Amino acid sequence: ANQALLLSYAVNIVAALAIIIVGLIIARMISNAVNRLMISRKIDATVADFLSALVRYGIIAFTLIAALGRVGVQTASVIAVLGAAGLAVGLALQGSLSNLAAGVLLVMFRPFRAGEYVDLGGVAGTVLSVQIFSTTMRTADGKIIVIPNGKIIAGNIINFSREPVRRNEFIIGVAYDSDIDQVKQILTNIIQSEDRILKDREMTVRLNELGASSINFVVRVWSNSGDLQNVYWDVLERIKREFDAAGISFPYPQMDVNFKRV
Amino acid sequence: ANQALLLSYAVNIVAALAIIIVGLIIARMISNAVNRLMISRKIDATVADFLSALVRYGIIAFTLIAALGRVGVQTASVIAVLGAAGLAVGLALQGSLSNLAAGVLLVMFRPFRAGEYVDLGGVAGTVLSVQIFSTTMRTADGKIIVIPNGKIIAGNIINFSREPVRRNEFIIGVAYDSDIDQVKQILTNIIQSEDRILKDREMTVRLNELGASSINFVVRVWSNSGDLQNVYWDVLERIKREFDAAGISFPYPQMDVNFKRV
Amino acid sequence: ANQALLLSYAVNIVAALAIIIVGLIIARMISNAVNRLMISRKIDATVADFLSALVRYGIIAFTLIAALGRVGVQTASVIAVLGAAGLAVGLALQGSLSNLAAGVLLVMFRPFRAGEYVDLGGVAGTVLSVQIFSTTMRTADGKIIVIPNGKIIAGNIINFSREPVRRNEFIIGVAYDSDIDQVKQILTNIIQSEDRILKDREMTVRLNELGASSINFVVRVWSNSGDLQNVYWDVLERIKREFDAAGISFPYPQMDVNFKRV
Amino acid sequence: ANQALLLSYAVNIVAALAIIIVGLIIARMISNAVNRLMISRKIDATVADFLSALVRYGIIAFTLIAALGRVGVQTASVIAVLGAAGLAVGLALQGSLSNLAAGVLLVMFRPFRAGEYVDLGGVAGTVLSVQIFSTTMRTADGKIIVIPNGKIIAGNIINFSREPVRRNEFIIGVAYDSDIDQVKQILTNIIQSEDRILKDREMTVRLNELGASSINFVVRVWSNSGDLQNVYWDVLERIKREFDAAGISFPYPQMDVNFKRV
Amino acid sequence: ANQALLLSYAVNIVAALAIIIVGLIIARMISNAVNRLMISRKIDATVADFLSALVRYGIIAFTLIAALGRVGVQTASVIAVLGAAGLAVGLALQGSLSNLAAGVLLVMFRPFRAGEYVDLGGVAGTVLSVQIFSTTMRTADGKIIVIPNGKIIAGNIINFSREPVRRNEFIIGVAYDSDIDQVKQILTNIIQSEDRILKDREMTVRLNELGASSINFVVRVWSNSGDLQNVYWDVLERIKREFDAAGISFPYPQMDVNFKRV
Amino acid sequence: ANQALLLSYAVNIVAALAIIIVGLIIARMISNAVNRLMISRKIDATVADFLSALVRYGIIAFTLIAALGRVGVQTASVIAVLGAAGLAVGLALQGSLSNLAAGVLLVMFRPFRAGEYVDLGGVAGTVLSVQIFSTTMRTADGKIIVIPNGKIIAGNIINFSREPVRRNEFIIGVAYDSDIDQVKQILTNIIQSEDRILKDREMTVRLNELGASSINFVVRVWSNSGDLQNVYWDVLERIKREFDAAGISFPYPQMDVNFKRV
Amino acid sequence: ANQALLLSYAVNIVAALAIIIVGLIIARMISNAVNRLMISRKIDATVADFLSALVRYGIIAFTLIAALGRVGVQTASVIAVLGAAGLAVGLALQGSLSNLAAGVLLVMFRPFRAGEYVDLGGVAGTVLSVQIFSTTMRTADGKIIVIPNGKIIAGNIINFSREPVRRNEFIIGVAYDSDIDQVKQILTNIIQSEDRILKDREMTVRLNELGASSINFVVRVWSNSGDLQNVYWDVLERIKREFDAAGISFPYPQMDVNFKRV
Repeated sequence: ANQALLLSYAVNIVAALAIIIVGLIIARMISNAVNRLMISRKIDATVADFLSALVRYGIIAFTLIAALGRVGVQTASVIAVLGAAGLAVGLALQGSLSNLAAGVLLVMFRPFRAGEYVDLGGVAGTVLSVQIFSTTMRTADGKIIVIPNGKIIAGNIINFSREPVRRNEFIIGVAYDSDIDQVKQILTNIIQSEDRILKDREMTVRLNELGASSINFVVRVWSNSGDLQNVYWDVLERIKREFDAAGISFPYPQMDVNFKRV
Repeated sequence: ANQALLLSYAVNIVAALAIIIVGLIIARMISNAVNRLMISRKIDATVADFLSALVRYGIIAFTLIAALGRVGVQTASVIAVLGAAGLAVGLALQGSLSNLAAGVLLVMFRPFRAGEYVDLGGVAGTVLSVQIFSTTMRTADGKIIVIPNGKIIAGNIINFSREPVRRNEFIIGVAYDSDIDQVKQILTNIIQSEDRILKDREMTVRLNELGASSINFVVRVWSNSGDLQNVYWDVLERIKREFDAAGISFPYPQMDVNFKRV
Repeated sequence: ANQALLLSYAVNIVAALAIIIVGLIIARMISNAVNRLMISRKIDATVADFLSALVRYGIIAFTLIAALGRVGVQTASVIAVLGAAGLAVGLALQGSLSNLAAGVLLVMFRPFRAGEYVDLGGVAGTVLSVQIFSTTMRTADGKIIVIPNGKIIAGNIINFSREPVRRNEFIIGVAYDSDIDQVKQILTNIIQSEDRILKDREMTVRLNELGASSINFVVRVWSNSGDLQNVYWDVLERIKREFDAAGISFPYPQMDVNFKRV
Repeated sequence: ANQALLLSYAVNIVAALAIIIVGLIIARMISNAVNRLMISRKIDATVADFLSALVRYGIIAFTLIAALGRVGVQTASVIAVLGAAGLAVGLALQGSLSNLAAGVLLVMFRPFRAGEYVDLGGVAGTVLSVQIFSTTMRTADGKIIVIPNGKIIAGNIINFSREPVRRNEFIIGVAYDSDIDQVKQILTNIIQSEDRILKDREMTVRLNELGASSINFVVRVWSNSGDLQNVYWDVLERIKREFDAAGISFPYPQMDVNFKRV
Repeated sequence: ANQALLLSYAVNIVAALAIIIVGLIIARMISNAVNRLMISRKIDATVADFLSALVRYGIIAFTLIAALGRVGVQTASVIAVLGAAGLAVGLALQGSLSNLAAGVLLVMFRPFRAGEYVDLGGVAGTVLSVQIFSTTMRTADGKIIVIPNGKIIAGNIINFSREPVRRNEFIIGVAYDSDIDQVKQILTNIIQSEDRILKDREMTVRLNELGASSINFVVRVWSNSGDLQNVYWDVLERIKREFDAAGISFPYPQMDVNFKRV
Repeated sequence: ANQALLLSYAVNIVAALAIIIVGLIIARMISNAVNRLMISRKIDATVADFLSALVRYGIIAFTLIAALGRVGVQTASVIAVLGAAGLAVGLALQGSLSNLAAGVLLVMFRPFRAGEYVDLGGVAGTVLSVQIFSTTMRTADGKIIVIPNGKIIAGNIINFSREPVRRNEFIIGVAYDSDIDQVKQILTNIIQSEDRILKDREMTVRLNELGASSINFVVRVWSNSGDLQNVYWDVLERIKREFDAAGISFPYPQMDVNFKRV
Repeated sequence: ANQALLLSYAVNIVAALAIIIVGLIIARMISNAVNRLMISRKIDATVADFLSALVRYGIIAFTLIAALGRVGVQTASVIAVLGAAGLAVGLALQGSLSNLAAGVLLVMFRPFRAGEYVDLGGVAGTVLSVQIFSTTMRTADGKIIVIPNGKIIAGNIINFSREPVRRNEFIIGVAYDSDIDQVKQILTNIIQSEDRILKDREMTVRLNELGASSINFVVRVWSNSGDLQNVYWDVLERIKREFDAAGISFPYPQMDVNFKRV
């Protein structure tokens, strides 16, 4: 009998569907325009994508509110349900968002770059790449370590490769009866005859400690980062050979034994 | 007397029940359509299920609000009660949601896969499977370790099997009076005569440390991941045999005893 | 004089009491129906009880709002007071809810079951039962340890009994002058003559380490979980007896003493 | 002149005071009735008191809202001020509420009871009582330790007294030249001649470890909880006496000294 | 021209000032009355002060809302601004509130009192006083330690002075060739001849451990708390003197040296 | 044509600017008056500044709401935007606010003062000043340590300088064959002949431990805080000299060597 | 037919676009004016930028609300969507905001400055610069460490370079038979003959400890920060030379061996 009400309900459903379609199209267009505008301003691609996604989902939320109000759902109900859904999605994506922001910061400020040897909170290796959510490094023995970006930015970043010049330290323990001046001059000759040691830097050769069984000399010399390990090995071998040749003894653990027979 | 009011109450209850039924049916249909649409777009099954569940429960919330408003419950009351119930359910399911998102991320980005040996925050073993809420690994001695996914993604992932080539390290301590060149050449011959050691990689044989009782040589060689342990064992046995044959002594702990009798 | 107002107040109080009674009855009936429906769908009893309790308390909240509005208390006041009470109850029951959800997950996914020996975050023992809020285990020496379920699911679960086959490891230190081939062949004969050692598994007998006073051999063999400890004991005793018979010496801590008398 | 307004203000103040008095009386009566109802249902006294306090304070909040609305204070203002006050009180009482819930759980599920020796997160002692907010234990040396209930339920509970039977473990180190069979048979005779050792339980006597200076035998026997320490002491003394009588030597730390005079 | 509007604005300002004054006076009076009522009910002074401060500030908030509404500021604006200010003050005072509640609990339940020696989470000393926010203790060497109350109640409280009787433990290591019965009887005579040792308590004198160089005897005796240290010192001195007199040797670290000359 | 609307818009903008100016002036005046009132009540300057800033910013918020409502911005929009801005500022200033409150508490209660030597959570030094956000101390070797105030109040405060009298402890290890009475009397004479040791305090000289190589005596004496280190040094030197004079031997690490030649 | 409605919709869209443009322009102008005003008041540039960004985004939010209300979107919907977007952005930028505030505090209060050697929570090095989100330091061996500002301000800051004068400490262990007065006078002569040691500061030379094998003397002297290490090295070398010349012996680890042959 009352055919007007059924027609009104049908036209309301059709209007809601039309609103949904038009709103989705408008959201896509506006989000794409905003993304292109942000990219043209040299803003980072990840940040632009995040902001454009926010814009698109906001416009879609407006469209959903309008359509559901058309089919009789109140604005407060739609807002509450969308808020609950967004809270659930945000709880699911909180860690991913933290890692995403951290990766953006890592790429932007470059505390380390690919190819550099770093120590990221107890693990050390050569950086391979900083991905969207985590950074991959390869250790000296060939292991692959994947570290989330947020964990990296939250802690200390120790970069071994950033400075072109680094320092070697030698701790040489010789017998107490060794001549101090002879040890000093032999070590000084060894480090002066080495061309890869920078002569304009610190060249410390000092007696450092009176140990339990030996007197320890400290040698601190600087070299280019690509020569540090080779310099250490060569200087150590030369120290061994020249101390053996000069009679300077590397002492075994000492022990004064007071003999008492009962 | 006033039979109109009772009939109105009955028809309101019937209308509420009809709204509940129709809303449940519509929620099921729309959730299934959205799930099929997301699956057809190659979106992950778990993500599609989560989003479809959100859509279905949102439509059910709309239906409940409508029906309870029909039976006289105000919209604000329904929103508050549904919010309290959803907050309780979310508190119950927070950890499960975190593990679910972490497992989705693990499957999507594949920091490790089944069959690879990994170290996940202090526990090492072969990955068996990444399940919905946790990952199962079997240790080298046969234990089964179950680790929640969120704990895995929150920490470092060390992958032992990702790189096809890995490095062995040998620390050999010989007596101080040993000839350095003889030790170097014997170790070099041992590592050159081994076919499983990659000759195009690093083949370091250097004197590394002047220890308390011995001078330590470091040997670093690379091999395919499937040959690393066998290479280590064979090279160690050959080092022992050839050092015994050549007279190079592995020294016991040394002690210089200064004898004093009172 | 104005007897109408007092009668109106009395009838409002009576209406509020009737609303309270009817709402309690309806809440009980609907909660029971929902619980039976969820149980008939093979849903877990604990989850069904939790959801039915939520439904019942929501209906009771609706009834309280209606009755208090009848006696003149505003809807916002009732919502705020019920929210404060629910927040207090939720603060009291947060840990219990976490443990309840964790126990449901433990029973559903079964990382361990009753009778299995597990290590749950530093404590090891045989699982007795997973209760509603905590899991009880008995240690090897007879202690009873009660661990909350949330603590269990939040950490690593190491299961000793899940795999039917497990591995034994032997570290045997022999004197440096021992013949490597003789040690290898004696250990190989010992592990081949043992029937409980699985011959289709790994049977590693290798020289593993050049220690301070001894050379260490590693023996890794597999056995059924019920034979692991007995195999370890029998193999160790046989190793001792056969090394004593063959003259292979287990060395005491060594010390090279360089005697110097002043 | 306008005496009507002053009379209206006075009557509003009087009405507010009457509302306050009546609401306090009604809150007390309803809270007491609810408390008696919950007690008659065998519900725990602490839970009943907590819920009755919530009911009473909710009714008092309703009364305050009504009275302050009578004297012209808006409902939103009263709700906001009461919410701020309740938030402050809840911040003050959060830890006490956590301890109260934990104590209720401890009394309800009884992981330990008064008189039992337990280890509660690193501290061990005999439980004296579980109070409303904390549990008191007395250590073996007479100290009194007070532990909050929430800390107890949040961690592992190790109960030493729950099982009627517990296990002793003996690690006996004998000289390498000792006869294995003689040691095994002497230990077996010692543990068989002890009546307090349960013969239907495990009676392990095995060689367990090849130590640096001794070979270690493990003896594991079970006894009633009240006899464990006495059994340990008696068995240890018998082991000492019988090993001395049989010539089995408990070895001092060994040292192979290779004498070299320069 | 329009002098009515200016007069209305002036009278609104005057009305707001009058409301402010009257509300402050009423808040003071009601807060004082509530404080006196709570004190007369034997409620703790600190709790009464806290609750009275809450009441006074709530009444002041009502007065501010009324006055600012008089001068045209909307109720929602006043509520939001007061909420922001209260949130800032609460953030500033959160730790102080926690310490205040903890101090109230400490005074109420008295886990320790002034003059008792306690160990509060790793620091031990004699309690001087429990103040409003922290507790002061003096260590054995005279240091003053101030510990916040919340930190105290959140952790274990070890009370050394609560029990009137405490236990001493002696670990005496004697040579392996010592007669067990003679050692036991000498220690038993020493502890029986001491009057300050409670003879109705445990008087354990047992062989406890077969150490590396000595056999260890455990002596556990009880005494009044004021005699524990003196008993320990006297018993130790008597043990030394009587073991010296009886020939029982306290052994130096032992070493079996196997002499080998190459 | 319609010049009335443009004039209305201009007059609304002018009214908004006038409201902004008048509100800023009123906020400044009222904040200054409140600050002077709080200062005149001897309230701490920092607390008065904080509260006056809150008052001023609240009045400015009221003014902004009024002006933006004048130019057509709704009250809810202004409240939401100001809330977002305040939340951002509060997130930025949370740690600073915590440190500010902690510094106020430190100055008010004075657990330490400038010039006193304290240990603040593992770092020890002389307090220089308590600033607004952090406290500066100078260590014994001249380092400057800056510690945030919140970290200081959250942890234990150990004050070395608060008590005028402190205790020294001496642990003297003598040979086992030393006469106990002679050692006791020599130490007693040393501590009695020292005038800076308080004779009305504890003067403990007891045998404390039977060590591995020596018997340890404990000496505990009290002195004024300014004499503690000098007393320790003088007493130690006197102990050395008098033990050397009396023949009491400070023993070297002992070792019983059981010689066995194979 | 109804061309009025379409024209109205078009004019509403045009009005919304005009509102957007005008609001963006006004936001830029007002934000720039506020930024210039804050800069002219000597306020920090970073704080001014943060506050100006807040002002600009608030005005943009007002403009968006107005325009979307023009095109029919309700104010509550716009507020909710903008709140969700702002919450997401704040979650992304929380750590960056914390680091920004911490860097502002570091620059403002200057606990350390560029060129000073500091220890920031376990890592020590020379400060290079305090950037917007992190601080860069170079270690003594040339490594580069990047530390987030929030981590720096949350922990202790140890400044090695702030004080112009610092203290050296020498622990010299000599043989027990050494003359105490001779050692004291030799050390005193060494430290008096050193010109870089401040004679107006502490010059402690005392016997500090009776060690296991030696008696330890403590020497504490002060010097300018630029001379500390050189003074330490020179004084140590002089101590060695003069003790060798005077016959004072640096003792090897001592051992009293009680010889027993069985």
